[PDB]
Amino acid sequence: MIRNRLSELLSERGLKISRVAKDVKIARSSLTSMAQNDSEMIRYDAIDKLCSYLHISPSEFFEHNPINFDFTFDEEPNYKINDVFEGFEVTANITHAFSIENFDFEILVDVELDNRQKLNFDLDVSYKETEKITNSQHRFIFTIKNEDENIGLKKYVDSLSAGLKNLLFKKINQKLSGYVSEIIVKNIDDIEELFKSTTLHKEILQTDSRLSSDIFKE
Amino acid sequence: MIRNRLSELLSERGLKISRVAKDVKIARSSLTSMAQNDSEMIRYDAIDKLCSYLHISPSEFFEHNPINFDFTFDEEPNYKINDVFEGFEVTANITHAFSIENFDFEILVDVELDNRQKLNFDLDVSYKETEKITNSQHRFIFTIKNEDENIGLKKYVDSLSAGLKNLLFKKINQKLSGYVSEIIVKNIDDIEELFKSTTLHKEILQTDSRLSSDIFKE
Amino acid sequence: DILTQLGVKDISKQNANKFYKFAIYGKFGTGKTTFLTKDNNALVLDINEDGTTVTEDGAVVQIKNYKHFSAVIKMLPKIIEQLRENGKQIDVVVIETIQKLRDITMDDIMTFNDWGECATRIVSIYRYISKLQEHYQFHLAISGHEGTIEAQDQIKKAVISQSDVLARMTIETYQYVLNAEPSNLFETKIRHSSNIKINNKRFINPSINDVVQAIRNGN
Amino acid sequence: DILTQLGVKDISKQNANKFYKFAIYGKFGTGKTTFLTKDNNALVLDINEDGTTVTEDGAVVQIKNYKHFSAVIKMLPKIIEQLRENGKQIDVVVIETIQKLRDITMDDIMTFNDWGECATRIVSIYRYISKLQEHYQFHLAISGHEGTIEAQDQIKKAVISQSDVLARMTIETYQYVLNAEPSNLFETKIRHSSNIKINNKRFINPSINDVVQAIRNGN
Ligand SMILES: Nc1ncnc2c1ncn2[C@@H]1O[C@H](COP(=O)(O)OP(=O)(O)OP(O)(O)=S)[C@@H](O)[C@H]1O
Ligand SMILES: Nc1ncnc2c1ncn2[C@@H]1O[C@H](COP(=O)(O)OP(=O)(O)OP(O)(O)=S)[C@@H](O)[C@H]1O
Repeated sequence: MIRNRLSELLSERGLKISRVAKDVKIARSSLTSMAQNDSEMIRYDAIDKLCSYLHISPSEFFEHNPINFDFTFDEEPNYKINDVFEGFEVTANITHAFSIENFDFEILVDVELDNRQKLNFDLDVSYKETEKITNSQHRFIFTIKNEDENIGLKKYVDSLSAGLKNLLFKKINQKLSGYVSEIIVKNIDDIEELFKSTTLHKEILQTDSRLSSDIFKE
Repeated sequence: MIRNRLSELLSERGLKISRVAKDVKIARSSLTSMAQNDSEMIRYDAIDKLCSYLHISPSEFFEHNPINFDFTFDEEPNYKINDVFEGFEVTANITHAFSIENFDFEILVDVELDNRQKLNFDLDVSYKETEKITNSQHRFIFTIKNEDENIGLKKYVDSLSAGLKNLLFKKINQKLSGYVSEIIVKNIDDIEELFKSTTLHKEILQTDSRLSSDIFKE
Repeated sequence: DILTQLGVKDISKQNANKFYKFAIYGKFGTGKTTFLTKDNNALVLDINEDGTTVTEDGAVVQIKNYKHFSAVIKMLPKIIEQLRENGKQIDVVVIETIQKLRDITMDDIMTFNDWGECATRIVSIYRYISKLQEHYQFHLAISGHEGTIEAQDQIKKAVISQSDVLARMTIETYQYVLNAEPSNLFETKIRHSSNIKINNKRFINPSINDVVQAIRNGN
Repeated sequence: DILTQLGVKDISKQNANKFYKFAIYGKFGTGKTTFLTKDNNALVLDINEDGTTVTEDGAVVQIKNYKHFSAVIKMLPKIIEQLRENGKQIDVVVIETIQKLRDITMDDIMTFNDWGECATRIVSIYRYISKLQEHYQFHLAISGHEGTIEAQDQIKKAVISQSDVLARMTIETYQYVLNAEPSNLFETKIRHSSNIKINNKRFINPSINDVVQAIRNGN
């Protein structure tokens, strides 16, 4: 686990992203992406320009923790989806377009310690309900079936610092949302609205699924 | 007779195929096939990786019994099939497509003892009825005509361990289902449904026939 | 049995409880739908329309797409059994408009080749519904708009041939009657066995039951 | 539930609180708008006209462009909620003139191809309004000018089929009465369940409520 601390440092000093980008001569879009931990690679030039600009040693810019987590999703999931019809074309409410009877699968997590020794925990996740976050948007909610057998996994998770924990939760969710969304888009055909145009597939991809479980509390 | 004991060992330890496959670096599909006794050959590498992983000696992995059974099916069977018409194309109920007036033949079984001596038993099998296991699927049922002359064969069969006996019953059924299905598909022409598409031949091949007799009780 | 091997079957047993199909073209604002759902034991597969307000009781399902239409027909066996389970009584399945079936099938296939395919879709539907009709004891009823029923002959021919009873519903205080009496101006036909005689072919305040009783028992 | 999987639903429950659509065609100065807004609980989407003077209370929105028309219909759910939040009572949404809808849609699309597209726009509007109609409990009413209602059949067919109640308003001292009694000269239709009977199909000083009560409860 490792993340850049640029977002926190800039907030304490109170400098805005726009001013920093203008001075360090780094394009705003790249600096914003790097402010989030979204980017995968960082150019050596960026590490020095920023470190000289904020009088921060390279140590401060990066937060490290020897722990390391891995997540694998089953190649073959069990999914049943029933078309609901009900004229979704008029009003864009996904529920009208399709309903999930049951979607369950397994995620295998390996918590590698600082020592070479690793621990294996197996999580089984099932569909529960489709919550409506806002009138136009919904979030599929999935709950871990077995949590009592995997209580130990929680002890390793909360040991991380808050910033790393928020990063890990984003990673587990982004993957889950991509996995479930990709499976559904294939089974259900797209429907285009009468009255720019928002096809059903585009709405399904936009939809996000967030795991609801005791292990992850934030 | 010989079968792998991987399915039983993993169950007692409770390790899933998905995890074991990730650790021993063996592809899930191969490990699942080998979990069943479907595979014909096993690679030496697989025997050692698994044996080191579950702290099991090679002895434990394989179950052996000196008995050995052989089954031969008559090249020329007596079969009469009468087309029923009745618009099978609309509803996929095999019975509408065709009816078996009478299908009878002989299966020759040789029970070779541990000693060189072998015993020969001859079984005559005839059609009885077509049971409907589920609304969309049926199982042809065949009953052995002469069982009193071949009572001794039963004494050899039940002497095997339960795991071997279940394996033998799968082997006798798989062959029977292939034999009868192949004969019928040739005599009856295929009919494609109006409303993906399921042709009659595909349905016939899917259909399974299970022998119903006192000799085999499981 | 060579008889059983072929489809030959006795008529006396077949015509005893047969569920007849009914085609009613009642023009506009007459009560042909009222007629179909008066029994309050009906499942209405309306197409791009909602006329369920007139029905006293029964079951109903909006059809918005050809794909939706295919699904309901294919799963119709499963559906009807559960309404009987819930305790709802379904004895008749009604398609509100034949002209809408022409419009939807046309969209699915989108020339005389196209028209022939449209006719092929219509003929296939009736054959499918009929085999279930004998199985699930449901009367079938289709209704259309006067413009004889308005449509292209290839469809009309198929509908009239297959339909057991074809009737025209007109309003004559005001009395509303279904007249199936033979006539050059309008075409009607009711099927009854030689012994059965219909003394009166015009029914006032008609219902599917009354027609069924007239065609099975003495008028 | 296979029943729930499909759109199948019970009728007795569907016809209990259904919000009926009302089409009222009349000659000049027959006070047709008075009838629609007499209840003083109406939202009038007038088109290139201002007849709100006859109404005493309610909300009126002028429609000047096809683009303006599309916007109000799309945001109509949000609007109804606000007027009700302000405490204004809206139970009926009225489009003043069907002929103006023909004129505006024609400008947006500007042959039989054009006419068919114009019909497609009109049919699409009703379907959209209907799904909201069940959701927001609003009666729909459209009004036009006698010239049967004047228009091209493709539109007339769609309007008459979808409309629950079609009525002609005429003045007969002089009295203002809405006559929906059946007649060859003019075409009218009121939809009521078999048990419900309309003893009198002519209403003097009519209002949308009175018609609703007549079609739900005994005349
Ligand atoms: N048997 C009847 N006796 C008296 N009035 C009837 C009768 N049947 C229908 N009506 C009248 O007609 C109304 C119902 O007309 P509908 O059944 O909708 O006509 P339809 O011709 O089936 O349908 P459209 O949509 O008008 S083509 C009732 O509410 C009555 O006003
Ligand atoms: N001899 C008859 N006397 C009186 N009515 C008759 C007689 N024959 C037929 N009908 C009437 O016609 C009905 C039967 O018509 P069908 O025999 O089906 O006509 P069809 O012309 O043979 O067949 P399609 O299908 O109509 S071309 C009877 O139920 C009566 O209503």
